[PDB]
Amino acid sequence: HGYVASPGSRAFFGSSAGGNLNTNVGRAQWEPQSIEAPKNTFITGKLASAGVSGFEPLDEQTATRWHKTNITTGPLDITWNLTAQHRTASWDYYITKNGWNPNQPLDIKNFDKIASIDGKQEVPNKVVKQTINIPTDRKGYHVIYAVWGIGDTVNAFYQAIDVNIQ
Ligand SMILES: [Cu+2]
Repeated sequence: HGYVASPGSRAFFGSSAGGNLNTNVGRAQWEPQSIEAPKNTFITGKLASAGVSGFEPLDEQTATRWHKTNITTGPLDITWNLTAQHRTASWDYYITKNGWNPNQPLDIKNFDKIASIDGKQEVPNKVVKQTINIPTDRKGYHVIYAVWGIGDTVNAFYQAIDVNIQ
């Protein structure tokens, strides 16, 4: 169990630690760390919730629905907080393509992978800090999809992150 705290994930921003910068986020208000589903679950319109019961409100998609963190292209530091550390296989990061439609349901086919970090089947610390590169053809509202792949189960934790690239 874990979430991306910086830039705050859509789920994290639903919690008090995230400033309640997103409202009406279901279970994300209290447990943004709990978005767990089998690896390679990428159901269109169910990316933000990973199809998990109680997280459905996260799946709404419009240009203005969610709070964005202002970022630039180039290097971006990602910080996870893990409420329950687990042996780790992988960390993968995707971002929406230039030209994507922010008023349509999220579809993984409209993202590119932009980073992949081997967890080496080790147990990470409670705070995990990684740097990824944001491609320079992205401007404006984009969604980053951060996926923590568990080493000793068939599951992953899924974190949609709303950013404004300027
Ligand atoms: Cu867990």
